[PDB]
Amino acid sequence: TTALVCDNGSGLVKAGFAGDDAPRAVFPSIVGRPRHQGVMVGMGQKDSYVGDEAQSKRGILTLKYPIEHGIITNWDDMEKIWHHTFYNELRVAPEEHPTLLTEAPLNPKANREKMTQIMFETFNVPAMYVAIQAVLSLYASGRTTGIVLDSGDGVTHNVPIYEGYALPHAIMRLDLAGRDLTD
Amino acid sequence: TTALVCDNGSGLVKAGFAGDDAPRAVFPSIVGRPRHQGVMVGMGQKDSYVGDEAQSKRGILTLKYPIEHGIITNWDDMEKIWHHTFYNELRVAPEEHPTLLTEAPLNPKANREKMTQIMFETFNVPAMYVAIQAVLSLYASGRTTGIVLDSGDGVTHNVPIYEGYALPHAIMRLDLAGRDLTDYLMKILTERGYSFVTTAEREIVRDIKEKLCYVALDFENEMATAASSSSLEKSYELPDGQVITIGNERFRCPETLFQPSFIGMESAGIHETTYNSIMKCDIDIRKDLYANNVLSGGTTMYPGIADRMQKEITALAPSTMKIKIIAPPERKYSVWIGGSILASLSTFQQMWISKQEYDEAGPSIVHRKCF
Amino acid sequence: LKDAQEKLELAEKKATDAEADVASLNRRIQLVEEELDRAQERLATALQKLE
Amino acid sequence: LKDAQEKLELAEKKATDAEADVASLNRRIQLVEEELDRAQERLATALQKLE
Ligand SMILES: Nc1ncnc2c1ncn2[C@@H]1O[C@H](COP(=O)(O)OP(=O)(O)O)[C@@H](O)[C@H]1O
Ligand SMILES: Nc1ncnc2c1ncn2[C@@H]1O[C@H](COP(=O)(O)OP(=O)(O)O)[C@@H](O)[C@H]1O
Ligand SMILES: [Mg+2]
Ligand SMILES: [Mg+2]
Repeated sequence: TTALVCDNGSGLVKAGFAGDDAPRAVFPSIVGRPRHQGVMVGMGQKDSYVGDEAQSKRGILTLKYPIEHGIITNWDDMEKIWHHTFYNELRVAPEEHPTLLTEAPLNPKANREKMTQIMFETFNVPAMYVAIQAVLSLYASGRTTGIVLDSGDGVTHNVPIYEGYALPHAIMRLDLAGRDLTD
Repeated sequence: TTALVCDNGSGLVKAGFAGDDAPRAVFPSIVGRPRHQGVMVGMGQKDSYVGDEAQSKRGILTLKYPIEHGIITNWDDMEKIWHHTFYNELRVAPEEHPTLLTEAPLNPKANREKMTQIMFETFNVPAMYVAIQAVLSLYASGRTTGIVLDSGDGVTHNVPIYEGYALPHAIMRLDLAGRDLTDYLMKILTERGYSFVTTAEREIVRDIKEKLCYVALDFENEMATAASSSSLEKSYELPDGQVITIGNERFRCPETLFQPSFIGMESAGIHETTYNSIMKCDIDIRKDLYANNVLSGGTTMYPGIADRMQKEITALAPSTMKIKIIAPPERKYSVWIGGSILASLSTFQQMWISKQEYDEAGPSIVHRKCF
Repeated sequence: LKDAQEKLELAEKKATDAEADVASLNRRIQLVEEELDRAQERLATALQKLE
Repeated sequence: LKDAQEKLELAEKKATDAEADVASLNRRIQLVEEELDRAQERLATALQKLE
């Protein structure tokens, strides 16, 4: 079967089946509970709008990103985001598809372990693999050497690679990124 | 069984069974004791004529409304009005029917608590629910967003709603309404010689206001035109003859809505309190509120108001937004139609304040979860 | 009276007919205005895309 | 009745005035329908230019 190449990121979740050119569904990763009271009855008001739906009703929501700086600070919201990504934006049950998450360098271990535990227990995938976000960006350029500066929205990290041999002592991770520029 | 959708209002009580198009019985809410002595014996003279009966014997009565500005100031008279409404205009005993009253926003708590206590103790209804008069008017339009300006006869209030989530911090309640316009018209008619003083003649001035007055599109041009030509002077026949001619009093009476400085009120008109109510909302739902401005209530029936208000708001608002004013022809009964729709819903059937709940928590149950 | 009766009935029927006509025409004008505005929003989208 | 006679006459006149507004609303409906069709066409051409 085909593999699911998910990419959590921080600010935009990008996902799609392996072997294509562009991600199938790209949508902000925000989960916003309503904050006002609500008087219309039977309007079908949900308790949390996630993804791109909460960028249209954002006038009466309190959007809050579940990923602060690479690390994940709110596991329930992240689980909700993943569930939405699998079931509504791709409509493929995870029981029949391998997954390939991505993770920033130098992140806490507990984050990665919890990520794999969720993927194996809740969604019950057949097999998942976690890859460093810079090696992939080096794949896409068709190179095999080079030093890649991957300035995302959460964290900016700079992984040098030569001839396929990564240099673990030369990774410089800096926490300034798009969110701090927005602020 | 069926629910009773009563709507106390202030000036006209509108009631009827849930699920219809129009209220079954609409009649003024006035209770007038006789004031003269009375010499005929055995004529069967009662001590208080209520409802539409006192609009026919008003020549020898002293009519007095039991609801001043939304709030209820005379509880015995209001109880009498309710008793009449249930037993003579609908002829259905309240022991077998839920009731759905309506209440203006930002009203005193004691009024609402006393209302529920009366409905549960005196009339002994099975279950009653109190709803804000603007949400119903939004129901009737079939929308789910929009900012509704419900200019009744007692009080004008402006409740903005988005996606079903009401914004409690943006409700702008103003106490200028139809009654103050009647008093101001009665006060400016004296400039031609016609003096109306008695509380019975207030009804005649109200009829003049309803049948003749209109809202000018541009005030200064109309004031200049009425002062040169005579194409505006419309005449009207009093209940006894002696026709009167109304000149530029026609568009000066309802102009008070847009310039409350005429009756000495400080606040801004209904054209600017809507814009202020919008600007208090969040920055991302202002376009939808601009496009779905809803009018309701009786006093918004003046010929030519849906254009004056749109012109004013377009002047105030940013030039890019589209300003649209929804003015359905069934404006007067919009609140009651919305009340019927709400009472007819299946999802709403478990929100009533059941009597056993009131017995356990007292009248203060209304402020609780069952709002 | 009979003359008044017929006058009353005819005037009432004419009034109800005019009311129904104007109400339905109001609904129509609402619908066509919705057409116009929604089309205008499409116009704005297209303008942004082309620019 | 004389007053009922005047009332029925006034109500039928009101019906006729509502019919005059019925005519004006018909004109609005027709012109806005032209607008709707023109907007369909212009939106089609704008999207084509986008392509
Ligand atoms: N065209 C653009 N110009 C400038 N900044 C952009 C542009 N597109 C995205 N950004 C910034 O980049 C962020 C998205 O980064 P992204 O690569 O999606 O992060 P992640 O690595 O979490 O996927 C946004 O928050 C935005 O601030
Ligand atoms: N056709 C009309 N033209 C102008 N004013 C009207 C008209 N009908 C009613 N009004 C005014 O509106 C008032 C009735 O308002 P209403 O909506 O019944 O108040 P409530 O909200 O208490 O029911 C009357 O006192 C009258 O002054
Ligand atoms: Mg990234
Ligand atoms: Mg009202």
